[PDB]
Amino acid sequence: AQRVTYRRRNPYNTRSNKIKVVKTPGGKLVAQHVKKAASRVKCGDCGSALAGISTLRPRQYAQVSKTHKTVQRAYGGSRCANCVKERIVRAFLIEEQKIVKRVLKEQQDKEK
Amino acid sequence: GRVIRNQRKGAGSIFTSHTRLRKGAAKLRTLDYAERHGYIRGVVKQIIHDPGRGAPLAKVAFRDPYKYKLREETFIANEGVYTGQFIYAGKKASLNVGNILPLGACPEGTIVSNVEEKVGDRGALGRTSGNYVIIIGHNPDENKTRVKLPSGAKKIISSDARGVIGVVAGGGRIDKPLLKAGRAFHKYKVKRNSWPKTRGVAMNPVDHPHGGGNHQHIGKASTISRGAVSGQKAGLIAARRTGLLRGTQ
RNA sequence: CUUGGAUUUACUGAAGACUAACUACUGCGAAAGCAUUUACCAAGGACGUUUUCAUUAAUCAAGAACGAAAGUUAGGGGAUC
RNA sequence: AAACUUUCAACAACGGAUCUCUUGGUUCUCGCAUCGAUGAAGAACGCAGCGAAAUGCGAUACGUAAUAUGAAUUGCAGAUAUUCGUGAAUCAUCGAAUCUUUGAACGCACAUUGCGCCCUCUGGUAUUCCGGAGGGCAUGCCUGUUUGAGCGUCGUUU
RNA sequence: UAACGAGAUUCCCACUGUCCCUAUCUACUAUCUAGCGAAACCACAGCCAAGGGAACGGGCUUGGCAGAAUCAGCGGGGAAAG
RNA sequence: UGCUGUAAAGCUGGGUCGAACGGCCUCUAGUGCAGAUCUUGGUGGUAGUAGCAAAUAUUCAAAUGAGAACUUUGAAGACUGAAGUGGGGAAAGGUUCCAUGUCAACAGCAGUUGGACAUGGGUUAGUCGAUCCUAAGAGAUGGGGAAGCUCCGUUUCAACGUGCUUGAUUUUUCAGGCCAACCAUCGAAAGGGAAUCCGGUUAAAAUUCCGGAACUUGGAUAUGGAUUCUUCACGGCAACGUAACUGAAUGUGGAGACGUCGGCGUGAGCCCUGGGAGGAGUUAUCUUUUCUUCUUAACAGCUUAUCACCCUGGAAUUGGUUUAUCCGGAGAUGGGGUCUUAUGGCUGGAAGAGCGCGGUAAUUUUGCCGCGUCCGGUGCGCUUACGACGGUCCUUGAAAAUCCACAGGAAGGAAUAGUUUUCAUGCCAAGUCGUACUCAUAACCGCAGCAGGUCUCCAAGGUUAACAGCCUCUAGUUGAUAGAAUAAUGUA
RNA sequence: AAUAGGGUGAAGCCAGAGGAAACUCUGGUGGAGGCUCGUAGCGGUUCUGACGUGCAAAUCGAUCGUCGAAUUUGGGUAUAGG
RNA sequence: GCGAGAGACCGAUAGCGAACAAGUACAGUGAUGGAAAGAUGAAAAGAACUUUGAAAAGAGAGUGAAAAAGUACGUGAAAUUG
Ligand SMILES: [Mg+2]
Ligand SMILES: [Mg+2]
Ligand SMILES: [Mg+2]
Ligand SMILES: [Mg+2]
Ligand SMILES: [Mg+2]
Ligand SMILES: [Mg+2]
Ligand SMILES: [Mg+2]
Ligand SMILES: [Mg+2]
Ligand SMILES: [Mg+2]
Ligand SMILES: [Mg+2]
Ligand SMILES: [Mg+2]
Ligand SMILES: [Mg+2]
Ligand SMILES: [Mg+2]
Ligand SMILES: [Mg+2]
Ligand SMILES: [Mg+2]
Ligand SMILES: [Mg+2]
Ligand SMILES: [Mg+2]
Ligand SMILES: [Mg+2]
Ligand SMILES: [Mg+2]
Ligand SMILES: [Mg+2]
Ligand SMILES: [Mg+2]
Ligand SMILES: [Mg+2]
Ligand SMILES: [Mg+2]
Ligand SMILES: [Mg+2]
Ligand SMILES: [Mg+2]
Ligand SMILES: [Mg+2]
Ligand SMILES: [Mg+2]
Ligand SMILES: [Mg+2]
Ligand SMILES: [Mg+2]
Ligand SMILES: [Mg+2]
Ligand SMILES: [Mg+2]
Ligand SMILES: [Mg+2]
Ligand SMILES: [Mg+2]
Ligand SMILES: [Mg+2]
Ligand SMILES: [Mg+2]
Ligand SMILES: [Mg+2]
Ligand SMILES: [Mg+2]
Ligand SMILES: [Mg+2]
Ligand SMILES: [Mg+2]
Ligand SMILES: [Mg+2]
Ligand SMILES: [Mg+2]
Ligand SMILES: [Mg+2]
Ligand SMILES: [Mg+2]
Ligand SMILES: [Mg+2]
Ligand SMILES: [Mg+2]
Ligand SMILES: [Mg+2]
Ligand SMILES: [Mg+2]
Ligand SMILES: [Mg+2]
Ligand SMILES: [Mg+2]
Ligand SMILES: [Mg+2]
Ligand SMILES: [Mg+2]
Ligand SMILES: [Mg+2]
Ligand SMILES: [Mg+2]
Ligand SMILES: [Mg+2]
Ligand SMILES: [Mg+2]
Ligand SMILES: [Mg+2]
Ligand SMILES: [Mg+2]
Ligand SMILES: [Mg+2]
Ligand SMILES: [Mg+2]
Ligand SMILES: [Mg+2]
Ligand SMILES: [Mg+2]
Ligand SMILES: [Mg+2]
Ligand SMILES: [Mg+2]
Ligand SMILES: [Mg+2]
Ligand SMILES: [Mg+2]
Ligand SMILES: [Mg+2]
Ligand SMILES: [Mg+2]
Ligand SMILES: [Mg+2]
Ligand SMILES: [Mg+2]
Ligand SMILES: [Mg+2]
Ligand SMILES: [Mg+2]
Ligand SMILES: [Mg+2]
Ligand SMILES: [Mg+2]
Ligand SMILES: [Mg+2]
Ligand SMILES: [Mg+2]
Ligand SMILES: [Mg+2]
Ligand SMILES: [Mg+2]
Ligand SMILES: [Mg+2]
Ligand SMILES: [Mg+2]
Ligand SMILES: [Mg+2]
Ligand SMILES: [Mg+2]
Ligand SMILES: [Mg+2]
Ligand SMILES: [Mg+2]
Ligand SMILES: [Mg+2]
Repeated sequence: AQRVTYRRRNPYNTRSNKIKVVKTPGGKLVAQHVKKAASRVKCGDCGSALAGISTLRPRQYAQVSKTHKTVQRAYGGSRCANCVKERIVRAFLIEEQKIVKRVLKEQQDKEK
Repeated sequence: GRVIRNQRKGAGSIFTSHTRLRKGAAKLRTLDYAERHGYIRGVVKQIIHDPGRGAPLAKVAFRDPYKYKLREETFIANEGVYTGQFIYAGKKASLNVGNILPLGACPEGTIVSNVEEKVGDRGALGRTSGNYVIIIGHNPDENKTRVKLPSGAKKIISSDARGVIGVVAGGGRIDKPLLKAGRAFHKYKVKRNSWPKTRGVAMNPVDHPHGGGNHQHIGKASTISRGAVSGQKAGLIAARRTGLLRGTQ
């Protein structure tokens, strides 16, 4: 079987010196240098991978259209759907109770 | 003779602490207007392991009272503190586990941790896992509080000094044997270069005051004066007594 | 142990134990045992019953729970004996 | 008796003593006062028609100008080189210049020929981007200029 | 004191050239040739016996003797060398 | 050759030689050698002696040449045997690389050969590195020590921006609006990080040249599309979808960005294998046989997934489910969908290339022509990448540059027309330095062409548990002074 | 950055059997450990082997220790002569 | 340092380490360490030419006052050698 060599001066099996073995149209087995695998964009609240967003190495996000990097919703490319849903309900319910605690306080500011 | 291993540590070449993996200095907030007059509320975001520390640390996010910004504090996690808990710090904070209160605002018998020796030093006493400070009493006329430290010492602190209600998490760590030299190796791999220890009696007279002899033996009393000099203080320094501790102290 | 103030005296404080007198030919618990107040938790005998079920019971090799004091292991306390 | 060994002589070797030289050294005396931010001493790299070194020099590179002098240089070659002359050769003299990358070494950095910013001109359809040319941007301190700060403080007006 | 040990020791089984008691075989040397070619060491040198002697001589004294040039081995001596 | 003197020595004949030198009276001293394990230089005996014995192994012929054990070519015999005696690199060397010539010295024999000697030639980048970032750390400044060389300190008891963003102004003046926690600098050719592949080409260079096909960053900029009269788009219950589809200060997050082990799953390359179309070998006999070619890069489009998520529904007779027992009224099973595109598939790239055959051209620079290059299968296989999981720790396994999204709502926006370069297409540019070769039983370090030492990548068949040992294919070597014998004593 | 192939078989989990209970037994599964045999690697026990004017100012051969962690190792960095 | 004049000084193992392409070659990671090495002849007139040899060389010849001066260069001792 044919054996391959690195294509660069780095001779060490480091994280940035990973290779694949690819057969060329010349009928040759050569080494192909593999870029580091991209990590998924994750939610800032729960830490889970966000759906609908491309998995790219950070500089590659600058050269891609906006639909790949976001979701059409509040906090689209930043928070997941369930964490946005919990924010909305929490914001509404807590602010509703703020009014209740205010009118109740005014009830004790005129009789006690 | 030679400079002994005691004295080489002060230069701190290979005897500095290994601090790459540490998660920040555990401190209370800077004492500000909100804590002096009312309370401020933060939320626990993380409870994390700090390498070299038995106690877990808590990451608590507060709002900045003066500019639009979030402030992340590194507290020592008290046992029972959970992620998403609201932490209240100040004079008007309530007596709940994890809240930071001035010492005068805590009744006698309150178990408190990460207590300030001085007002605003952000925590000195009772910071290791399983340890705490007991509030003995108050002296409101002099604005002083009596506390009991983990060593059993009684201390008088300003009533404005702060502490965190509860016991430091991670207690009971010492109950389990290490069982292995490798376990101590991994323990000190992220603390400092103090392990393993060669016995001075097993060295030569250049290396140690205990070295030398046709048998391994100290040769003179191993209780050393407090007024002895560097290179002599090897053994039991200023030992009031020696031998097996029998009865109460 | 004490003229370096002992013992004694008053006030104040801290520690651990222990619950006097009331306390008995009295009570409770399977036994060992159990004695300051209050709260909580789950038990129990007796009594009362024109309630209910109907033999489900008695004693029990094997096998289990508890078991004063002393004693052992590891922490904490260690006043008194 | 040969051979061999040893001794001696002649000639030849090996080796570089001896002799004789000497643009070097050493010591003494006499005279003089002249390094550098106007960038020194030192370093690196280059430069000749044909050179590796030494010597000289710096992209004007074994040298340019000037003054003097007066026919060479030379190992070879060769003038769009020269001879009763602005004229061969010449660190003869020397007063004008050139003087790479550096170095106290100065935009920042330097195990990198790494990275800026400002001004003028210029090329690319450009106040902004890319290229080129030239000129600049270190620190301490002194004098002065300008712009400021402080209820340190003077005057005045509510 | 179970387990562990290139730690020290004794015994037993197995095993064997450790031995009785040695023999045989192979390759590479050594050996001879062509080419190449050091070093240690060196007062002068180089046969013994006795004597005396710095009390253990190659040399001196008295004897034995003694015949060119040499090769492979060898480890008694050179109170061999370092 | 002799003479004189007890002697130290003096004089003289002959030979050699080529430029200075002596006697006597005095002066002066760095003034006399056999030794010092003396110093420096030179030369012997030893001695043509010890020796030139590890790494299986060489042989025949031709060519060349004065000369061949050793050079070249051919034939053979062997070995390394993929954890190599193969193919590359890091450090280190520095021209050892290649061609031509060449043998005085060196290559402990030799030499026609060479890493020797001489003359020339040779290293091509926007995409590979450096350059940039920060790591442990190093270290200016403001200060504080110290007689001082300098020491401490790294934002520190400091009035610390050579600040930006706009509307501009052409009045080359400005008007302001925001901030200034932190932030000198150096520190990785194995960490982080913008972007390139295939085929061909040299005596020697190639991810650099040639041909073709791409990509990123920075800048400029027009057209098309998109959007607006409900000004800054629509669709989907939803997960979310799309060619686009305003968004300042400030803020919040994400990526960068992370241990180790275990089994499992998927892919890729390799191994194995069937048919067919070619070529080679064996053929006394047998063998529809043995070996071999049948390939497809970066990049573009569409499609493709475990996990996760959404809608429906409401579960004990508990069900689903992994090799590994975890999940479900905090909503399982069932039904239907959404997403990441790792990875594969199809197509373009692209057959025009490469490969395998056949037929012809010719001193001939170099070819020209035709045919084929297709369809499968298999797995506790090997290596490697990824995935979903599980175990483990008094151990929990970097940072920064940089990029993006979101929150916020400043400011500016249409109708006879307005906006945007996160949609498509088009235009310009990408500097500097490294790049040859060795990487080792001869290119590094051990005084040397030294059995030592010196970091790492790829890895075929058989046997086997095995990447062991043993044999073999590709590739590479056949290098180590040789000849003749075969005593003793050795060494193995 | 590197570390063949085996053995043993810890928790956890599944099933069956026995028991009044407290609980016990069996078969699997699983894949723990500064566990173990043993390569590479790292080391250096013995022959008191070779060599000992060496291949070598520490090597060569066999034998041996260890071989998934207190492991091995490149580069960067820190510590400097009482 | 610059510029001069001198000596009962040394005469190439001496005198400065260096009379010469000497602080050179070379060593060492580094601080540093640190040589050896002058002489043909007045003049290259540095041996044309012939011959043997693969060549280096040799033998004739030639130049020179001398080749008993041939760059392995004045003289040319001793050890050592034919
Ligand atoms: Mg999207
Ligand atoms: Mg200890
Ligand atoms: Mg110890
Ligand atoms: Mg000792
Ligand atoms: Mg001492
Ligand atoms: Mg003492
Ligand atoms: Mg002692
Ligand atoms: Mg002892
Ligand atoms: Mg009672
Ligand atoms: Mg009773
Ligand atoms: Mg019984
Ligand atoms: Mg008891
Ligand atoms: Mg106790
Ligand atoms: Mg007691
Ligand atoms: Mg002389
Ligand atoms: Mg650098
Ligand atoms: Mg034992
Ligand atoms: Mg043992
Ligand atoms: Mg051991
Ligand atoms: Mg012999
Ligand atoms: Mg005698
Ligand atoms: Mg005798
Ligand atoms: Mg003798
Ligand atoms: Mg005689
Ligand atoms: Mg002998
Ligand atoms: Mg012998
Ligand atoms: Mg004469
Ligand atoms: Mg004469
Ligand atoms: Mg003369
Ligand atoms: Mg005279
Ligand atoms: Mg003398
Ligand atoms: Mg002498
Ligand atoms: Mg000598
Ligand atoms: Mg000799
Ligand atoms: Mg011999
Ligand atoms: Mg030998
Ligand atoms: Mg051949
Ligand atoms: Mg083989
Ligand atoms: Mg070559
Ligand atoms: Mg030779
Ligand atoms: Mg020869
Ligand atoms: Mg050469
Ligand atoms: Mg790159
Ligand atoms: Mg750059
Ligand atoms: Mg730092
Ligand atoms: Mg200063
Ligand atoms: Mg840097
Ligand atoms: Mg880098
Ligand atoms: Mg990293
Ligand atoms: Mg890198
Ligand atoms: Mg190519
Ligand atoms: Mg090449
Ligand atoms: Mg191209
Ligand atoms: Mg662009
Ligand atoms: Mg649309
Ligand atoms: Mg894990
Ligand atoms: Mg894995
Ligand atoms: Mg690519
Ligand atoms: Mg295609
Ligand atoms: Mg497969
Ligand atoms: Mg691997
Ligand atoms: Mg675009
Ligand atoms: Mg190359
Ligand atoms: Mg070697
Ligand atoms: Mg050396
Ligand atoms: Mg492999
Ligand atoms: Mg093998
Ligand atoms: Mg040999
Ligand atoms: Mg032989
Ligand atoms: Mg294993
Ligand atoms: Mg060994
Ligand atoms: Mg030995
Ligand atoms: Mg020997
Ligand atoms: Mg072994
Ligand atoms: Mg290191
Ligand atoms: Mg003189
Ligand atoms: Mg001299
Ligand atoms: Mg000298
Ligand atoms: Mg001479
Ligand atoms: Mg001839
Ligand atoms: Mg003469
Ligand atoms: Mg002469
Ligand atoms: Mg002569
Ligand atoms: Mg003689």
